[PDB]
Amino acid sequence: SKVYTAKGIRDRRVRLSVSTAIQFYDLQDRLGYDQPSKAIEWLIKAAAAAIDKL
Amino acid sequence: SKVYTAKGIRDRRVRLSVSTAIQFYDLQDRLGYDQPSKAIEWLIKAAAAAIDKLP
Repeated sequence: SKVYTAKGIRDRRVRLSVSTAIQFYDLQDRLGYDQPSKAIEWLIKAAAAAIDKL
Repeated sequence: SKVYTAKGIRDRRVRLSVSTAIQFYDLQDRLGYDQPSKAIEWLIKAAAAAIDKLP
């Protein structure tokens, strides 16, 4: 249930707010991914331009 | 930890893969947020252009 990160040990489970969970699951359905983790990974990839710009 | 949706009940807890967790927490750290949910909120706004292409 845990993972090493550069800033220390963290939980693999993250708790979404009600409002964010509603939006996230709507997106997971639209993307068609079976595992919610893959929709999170997709978001990280799709946000690359904003992430690059800090 | 349950959320109700038009499609039924879902869990507010999401289990990340090891690799996705490492990437996600690096982003959360770069953003400076202390709640993971706010980083996901940020991502949905930051990915808006791609989401809008989903047919």
